Amino acid sequence: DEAGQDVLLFVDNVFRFTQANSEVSALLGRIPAAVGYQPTLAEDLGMLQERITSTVKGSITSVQAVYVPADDITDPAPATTFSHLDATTVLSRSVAEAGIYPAVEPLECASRIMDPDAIDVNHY
Amino acid sequence: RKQVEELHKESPLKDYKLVLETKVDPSIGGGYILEVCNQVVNRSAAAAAAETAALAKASAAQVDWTSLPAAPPRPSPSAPDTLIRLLGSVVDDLADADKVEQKYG
Amino acid sequence: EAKQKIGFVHGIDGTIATIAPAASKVTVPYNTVLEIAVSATNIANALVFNLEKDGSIGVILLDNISEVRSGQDVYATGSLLKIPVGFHMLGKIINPLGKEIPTGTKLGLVEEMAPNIVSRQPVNYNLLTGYKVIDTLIPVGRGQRELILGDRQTGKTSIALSTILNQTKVNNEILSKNNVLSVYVSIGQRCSNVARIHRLLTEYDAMKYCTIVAATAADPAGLQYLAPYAGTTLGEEFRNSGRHILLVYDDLSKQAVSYRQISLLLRRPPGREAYPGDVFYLHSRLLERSAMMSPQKGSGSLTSLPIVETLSNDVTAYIVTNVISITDGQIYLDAKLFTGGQRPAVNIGLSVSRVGSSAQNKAMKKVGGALKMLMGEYRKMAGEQTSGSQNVSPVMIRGARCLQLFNQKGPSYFMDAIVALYAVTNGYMDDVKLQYSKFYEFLLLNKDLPVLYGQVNNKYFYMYNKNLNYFIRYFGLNHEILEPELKKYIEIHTNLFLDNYQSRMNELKSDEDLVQLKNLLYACKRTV
Amino acid sequence: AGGKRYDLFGYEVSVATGPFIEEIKKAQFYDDAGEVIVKMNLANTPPDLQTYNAVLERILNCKSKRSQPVKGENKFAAMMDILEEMDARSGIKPNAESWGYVLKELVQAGDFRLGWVCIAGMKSLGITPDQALVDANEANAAKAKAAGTDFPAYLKKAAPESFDTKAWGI
Amino acid sequence: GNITGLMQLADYTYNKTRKELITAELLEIIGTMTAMHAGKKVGLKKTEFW
Ligand SMILES: Nc1ncnc2c1ncn2[C@@H]1O[C@H](COP(=O)(O)OP(=O)(O)OP(=O)(O)O)[C@@H](O)[C@H]1O
Repeated sequence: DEAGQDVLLFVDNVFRFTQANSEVSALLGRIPAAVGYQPTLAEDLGMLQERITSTVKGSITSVQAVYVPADDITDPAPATTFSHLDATTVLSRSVAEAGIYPAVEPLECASRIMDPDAIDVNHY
Repeated sequence: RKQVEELHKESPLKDYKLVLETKVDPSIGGGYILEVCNQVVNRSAAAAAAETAALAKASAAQVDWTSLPAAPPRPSPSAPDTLIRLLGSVVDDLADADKVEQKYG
Repeated sequence: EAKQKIGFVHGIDGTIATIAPAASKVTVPYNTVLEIAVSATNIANALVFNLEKDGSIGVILLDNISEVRSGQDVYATGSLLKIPVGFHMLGKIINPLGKEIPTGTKLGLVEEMAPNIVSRQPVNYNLLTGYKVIDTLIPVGRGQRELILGDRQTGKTSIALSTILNQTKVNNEILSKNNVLSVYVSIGQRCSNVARIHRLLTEYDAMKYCTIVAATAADPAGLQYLAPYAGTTLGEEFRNSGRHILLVYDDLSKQAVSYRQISLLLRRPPGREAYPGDVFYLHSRLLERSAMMSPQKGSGSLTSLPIVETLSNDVTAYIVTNVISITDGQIYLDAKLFTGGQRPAVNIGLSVSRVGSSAQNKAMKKVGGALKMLMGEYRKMAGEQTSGSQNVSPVMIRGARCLQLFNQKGPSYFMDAIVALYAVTNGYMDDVKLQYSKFYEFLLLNKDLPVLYGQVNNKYFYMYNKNLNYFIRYFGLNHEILEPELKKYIEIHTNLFLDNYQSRMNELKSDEDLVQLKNLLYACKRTV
Repeated sequence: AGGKRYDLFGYEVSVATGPFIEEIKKAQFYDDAGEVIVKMNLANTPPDLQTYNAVLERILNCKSKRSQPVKGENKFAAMMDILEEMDARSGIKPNAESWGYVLKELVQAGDFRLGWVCIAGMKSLGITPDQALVDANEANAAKAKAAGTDFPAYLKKAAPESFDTKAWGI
Repeated sequence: GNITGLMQLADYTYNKTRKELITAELLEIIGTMTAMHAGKKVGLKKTEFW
């Protein structure tokens, strides 16, 4: 805002922030969710995420890591994180066991800027 | 007082005896704050002046002069037949050029 | 003007607040609004969720939560929640409390009992998504709530967004009574997606007939609980004005998550997947307000397109298993197909529309009757055949030619969808390749080869007027006046393409020209 | 004299469509007319054939849809949607006096091709169109054919030989 | 004929484990709710103290 510069924000990682409140929510008296997460997950996550957004004054190029316990994408913690992102890079244990790195599964991931108008048509 | 007893009359209860309890407020330099039978009324410069402050804010906010004022609506072109007669095919290009100019130029 | 207080706040837990009442004689109704005086200047609205024997009020907070403190006073309005309503709301997005948001009289309730059966009508009119798939095999009629399933990034939002841009060319033309309006409702989606939607609909001049409700992620939970409700209220008044109206939710699963967050923070009894019991009632309070009303009630209509996000193609989840049991059909998307260039990535086997024909027009029934009897055999053949074996049969040819036409960015006009599908189902599009089918379609629709190459043995039937659909919708192509003209136009355009273009295409066995052509095909896939 | 008309569920229905017709003929614009079908329907007095015909009448006589102009305005489509609303939605069928307004608007706009369509439709249902309108239709047709206005210009334009995305104006 | 037997055996194990998982989530939630209330159980205690 004040300096007007562009910024990077590397975060390693969001899931520890989620479980940090999960360890406390049961002690506060808050009843937990299905898998054993707080019920305030999506709200606290959004109130953290929405601060991360480009503005008229500057720009935040954020990058976020996530822990998928058991490689289960159906875990609600990564699942709620889809909506608050523009490029959902996904990694998998399978591709790494084949000795390939970066262990990317191109089909299970996709971006938002993948349009002909934002980038070159040949790239699309 | 004239609003106190009258609000005690407007209340669901009026046969009950009325009792007063006054306090000194550092926030208010003008007007009064009253509570009768769980019916509060605020006549205070903090809120009263802030009411008109909100109206004088929204009034200025309502109208923005930076943006261009909307132009008058354009009616259908209704090109005359003579124009088509003189230039059978160029006329379409002229209309397209005029529209493009109206968008860009 | 004098306000009425009941007590002060006992404690709060994030979005939730409990109340300690004063003057125990006084009561409060169940679902009323409460105004909290964070300061003499600012005021926060809230709703009463439950009540207790000791005398206390469980309250859900909707604005300026951070300013709340203990020891603050409360006041009561004495009415249910309500929002400003009318025709003065189409061009602007709002908060579900009605607060207009910046961007670069009458009131109405959120919880109205839905119309009973006598106040309703069986659906008979269509609602054109603009996509050929939907209007053929799984049509959406007005008053026909239809679900949209799918995992992340499969084309859920884009469907409704094309459904709304499609209704701009028409609503300008037809009267202001049959002009299907629209209301988007975003729940928990990122705020920048909202502004990108705003710029999109403002680009196509569609926001004149389309508003948005936004309860973003930063907004509290109780404000996510009410967004589809207030959007339904906005559509309910238009139903009472006789108009038609569309309604979108993006999405309900986060509405359920918010209701979960509130019930569990209010110490309510949980159930399956930590949801309370009445979540199936939470949705049935909403969706059944969608209906086609009767001529005694203005003939209005409220169409609902609820989006729900699956996870790894599961459908046995509680929310999806309930919403499917509610809606009058569904649409099932597959990411396995969204990656394979099948965009929209529908899944025709699992997709259902209980309103099969009665919604469709006179021109569409004869076409869809063929398409069902084409894809029904396509799936059996593509399922039993190998991946590499060549089969020369009209089903495996025509159907795969149809799947390409189904691929399309953005909507498509009615006239173009019928002429393009009539060409296939009758077999005119058998000689062209699978790849140039869309270029053939692009030439058929926007260009006009017979008008160019001199073939004008056609009195009226051409694909340049675009006002001809209003004859197709009335008479239908099977009528004797449009059948021969249509067939001659298609046969001529087919021979012209097969002779002039389709031969030049195969001859370009070069390096740069192949890429120059493939960009053209994958661009024709987009503009159409 | 008035044959009874019943609702879907068998309920009685009013038919005194008179004052709503006089309230339509006064419509300075052809959108308050469509707004009056609402007021009829809500009073359990649905529209008759003559009623929709009066709607088509003011659609022909009125100048604009609303006070201000509107982009994408078209009298012809607004009439044809009324016809679809009459035939398939409700059940009432049109008559020659209904199609007459349609053919008149096609003459005023000069779209001769749709004129020959509406002609081939009226002659299929067994209706006698006025030759006075067919004559003006063919007059506009030949008038356009002689001046090359039989078709637009951007269709007759030369086809780009190259398969360039910018060549085809995509 | 063998694949079908293996398939139905897997459909049973899947649909049974899905139920045991749903029930387990209920047990965890109700255990937390019952523990909070049992510990937070409030009583009058109108007994002598002096
Ligand atoms: N027919 C199509 N052709 C090309 N691109 C398409 C097509 N349909 C959708 N898209 C692309 O899909 C993207 C939009 O994804 P979509 O809105 O379906 O995700 P989503 O389901 O809303 O994600 P989430 O569930 O997280 O909200 C855009 O990049 C859009 O261009």
